Formats: sequence, C-alpha cells, structure tokens
Amino acid sequence: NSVQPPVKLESTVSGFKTSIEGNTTKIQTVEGIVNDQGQEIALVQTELQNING
Amino acid sequence: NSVQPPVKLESTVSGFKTSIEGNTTKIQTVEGIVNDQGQEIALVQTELQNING
Repeated sequence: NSVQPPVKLESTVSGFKTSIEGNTTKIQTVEGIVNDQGQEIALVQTELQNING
Repeated sequence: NSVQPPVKLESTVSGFKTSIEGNTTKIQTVEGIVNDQGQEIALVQTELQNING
C-alpha cells in the first residue's frame, strides 16, 4: 500500500504506546516510590533494628 | 473497505490489551499496595518517629 497508511492503527498504537509508556512511567514512578519505600523500609528496618536494638 | 480493523488482530490486540490492562490492573494493584505500603511505611515511619521521639 502507498506511504504508511491503509492504516487504522494510530489510535490503537498511540493508545497502546501511551498505556505502555504510561505503564512504564507508572512503573518508573512505582519503582521510584518502591526504591524510595525500599530506602524508607531500609531506614525503617535500620530504625527498627535501632528501635529493636 | 478501510473501516473495521486490519487482516487479523483480536487475539494480539486483546492479548496486548489484557496484558496492558493486566499490567495497568497489576500497576493499580501495585500502586494500590504501594500507596497502602506508602501509607503503611508512612504509618510505620510515623510510628517509628512517635517511637524514635
């Protein structure tokens, strides 16, 4: 087919990409919050080992 | 015509969608558990500070 159309995939591919990049940004926000919560848990376990200690 | 979707893509699009909505539900369950674990860590830090203090 000419160019890159006979194409009905822009809304589905931009939707999947916005939801995959949205899920990757939510995963980076959650990996951020889970590395922060992992540092906060490690500070809360270091505090809880200082508190338990 | 060019209206209803391409050659074959319901299993791949429902597969990607069930895996993207599944990843978004796992991310909403993990954002749920990480907002709950962030509330638990904030409760646990606030408790560790009501405690440290």
